[PDB]
Amino acid sequence: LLLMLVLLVAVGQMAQTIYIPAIADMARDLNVREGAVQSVMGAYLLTYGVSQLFYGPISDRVGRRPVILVGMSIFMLATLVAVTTSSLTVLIAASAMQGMGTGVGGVMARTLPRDLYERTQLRHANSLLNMGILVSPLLAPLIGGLLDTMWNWRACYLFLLVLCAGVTFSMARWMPETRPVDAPRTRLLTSYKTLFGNSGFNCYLLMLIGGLAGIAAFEACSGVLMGAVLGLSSMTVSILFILPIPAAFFGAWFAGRPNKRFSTLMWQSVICCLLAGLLMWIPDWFGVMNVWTLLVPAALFFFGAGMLFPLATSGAMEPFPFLAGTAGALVGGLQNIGSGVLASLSAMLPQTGQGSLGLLMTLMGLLIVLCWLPL
Amino acid sequence: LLLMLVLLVAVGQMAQTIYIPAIADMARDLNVREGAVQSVMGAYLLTYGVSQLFYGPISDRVGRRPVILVGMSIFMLATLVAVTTSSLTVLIAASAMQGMGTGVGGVMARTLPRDLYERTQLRHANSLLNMGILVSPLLAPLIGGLLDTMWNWRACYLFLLVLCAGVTFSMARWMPETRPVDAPRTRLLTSYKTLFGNSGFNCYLLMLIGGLAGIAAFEACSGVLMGAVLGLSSMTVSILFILPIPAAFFGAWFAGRPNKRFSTLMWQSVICCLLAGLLMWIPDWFGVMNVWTLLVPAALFFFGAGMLFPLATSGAMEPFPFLAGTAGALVGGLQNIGSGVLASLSAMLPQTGQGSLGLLMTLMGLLIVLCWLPL
Repeated sequence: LLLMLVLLVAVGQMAQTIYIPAIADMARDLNVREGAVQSVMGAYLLTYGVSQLFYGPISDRVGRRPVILVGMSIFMLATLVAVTTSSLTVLIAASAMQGMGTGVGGVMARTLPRDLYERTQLRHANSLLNMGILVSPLLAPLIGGLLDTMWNWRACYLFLLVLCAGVTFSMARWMPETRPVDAPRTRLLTSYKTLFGNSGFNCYLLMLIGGLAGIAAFEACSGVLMGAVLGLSSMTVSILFILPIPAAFFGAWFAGRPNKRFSTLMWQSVICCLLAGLLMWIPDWFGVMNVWTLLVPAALFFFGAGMLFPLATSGAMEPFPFLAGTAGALVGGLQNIGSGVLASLSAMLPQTGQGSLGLLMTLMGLLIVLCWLPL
Repeated sequence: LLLMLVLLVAVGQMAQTIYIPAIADMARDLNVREGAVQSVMGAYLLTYGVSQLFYGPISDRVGRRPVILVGMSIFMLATLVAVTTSSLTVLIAASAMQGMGTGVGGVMARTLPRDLYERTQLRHANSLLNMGILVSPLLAPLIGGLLDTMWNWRACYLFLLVLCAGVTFSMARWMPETRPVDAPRTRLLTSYKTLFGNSGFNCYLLMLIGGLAGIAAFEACSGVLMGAVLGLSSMTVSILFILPIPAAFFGAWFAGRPNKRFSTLMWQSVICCLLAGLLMWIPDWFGVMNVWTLLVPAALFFFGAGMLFPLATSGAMEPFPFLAGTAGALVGGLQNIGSGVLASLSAMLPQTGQGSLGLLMTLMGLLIVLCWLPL
């Protein structure tokens, strides 16, 4: 149980965050410099999005040990060889994705430990702390430990994942079955005046992570792509994953609080303040910090109050397709944003994107704080 | 009555459409080449917008002969002198605006003749034919007649307007009073679920003329700014003003028809087809043609069914502030569109704007054709 999680998730984050610098490294050493890394962040949500959603139906059947760990891992063997020459050739693509793939395993991780929540007063921090912690240190002395962690990433991912496998010895029981007859799709046909209500919260996370996809591009962009800083980009990002998570515990209760939006609101705005605040460090590095913060408590109140109602099918739809969808939108904009960002400097343009989402959450924040009705 | 209109409106369109080429001429001979002419179109809606709206309250008091004709005309004396050196210096600005100012007089023109409508089966073509016709020919042999119509425009505007004055001998009677205590401002607070209804039509003309502001930029842009073609841009645009107007008579009844949107829908889309259709002429020249078409029947069903309900204050708000407002939005985009259109060629970018409004009206078209409820 518990330990099976710690192992599979360990490799999950190891490959995940480590691919952040790894991307930075090889991606800034390939064909499409820095436009691609922004796109890589888009890939982050590509994985998680289709995961929680479609992998949801996949979660209800079988396939954990086989497809999930055994599958993605063997593909990782193809990893360094093909990912050198083909590193450039969309193999920087395959690599990045698979890292977050183990992260998908992490998704299921939050699920079962939630059962453990039913045992007492636990809320979410527990499982997330498990992952978060392993991420921060292991990752830092990983690349930061001895430069290009080629066979090291090979070890971390393979070794930790197969460690899980070797001690997991389980397919996936205690849950339903059939993905082919599970995939959902519906609409606001039933969600009519719910527009006032549901669309209030819709606009919330929808716009939130969407513009945040663009902001993700920014924050994770800054660096000297290989370097200790990028290896430690994996580190720093994770260090902050940890602080905001217990903060997210009380933060879920805060989600109630002036709609956690008050949080997101002021935060993204402050991100911009730091964007033009002090000497290098704090600015965008804090940017990534905040982004993840928002993500967690948001997905917290959303997880429960969303997925348990008939808005289970409609719920999968709201946080997953809606949010992840917005992310995809901004990502596409990025594709042509670079190709059209030719305005050499480019101030107010990308800044309009970043700042937009910040202040966008501002207006949405208070505006939603006002409405309140039961059923 | 009738003749007073024909005179004041005559000068109205003379200065109006003639400023279209005149702009093209001097504007393409000034500081901000061609970005400014696009902006000039934005000025078109600046005038008409604030006119129908705020000039509405102005219409209810007094000021026709004094402020309206006497005022704007004397300002026109300042016209060629200051508008040469200062032509460049925002005097190309003052000139263009004042032309459409006499056009404001035209606004009041559609009003009274509507009373004449109450007399039988008339709908709108009548007054609009008056203006439209005078525009097309007078304008063509105006600039096209003997090149730079300096003192000619002086004559046309001054002479025709003062002709009106000399035979108008009326201030403005048969209507209410007080602008200072007339200016309206309110919101969708009352217009709640009206969102389904009102916002259906809202999106209609809102987006319609907004993107059309950008499209206006395109269509009226093409030319060799002085030239017979531009003088005849005034001509051509007006020639087509005439055809679509009686077409707008039956077109109002068509406004009903699959919501006149079916019209706007297919049309703007076809505008794009011609954009990449045949040899020079037909393309964007047809572009302007269609734009005005849409404008008239739209403002027709809107005029009646809009301005006569409590949505008189709310009505002024919908077609006037809402539509005109959208126009302003696109115009601003234009300001920085040029400054950022530095992508030397610039295909899909401005084309995305043009094409967007076309297809935008497509979706809105059919989508609205479906709803139907009384009260």
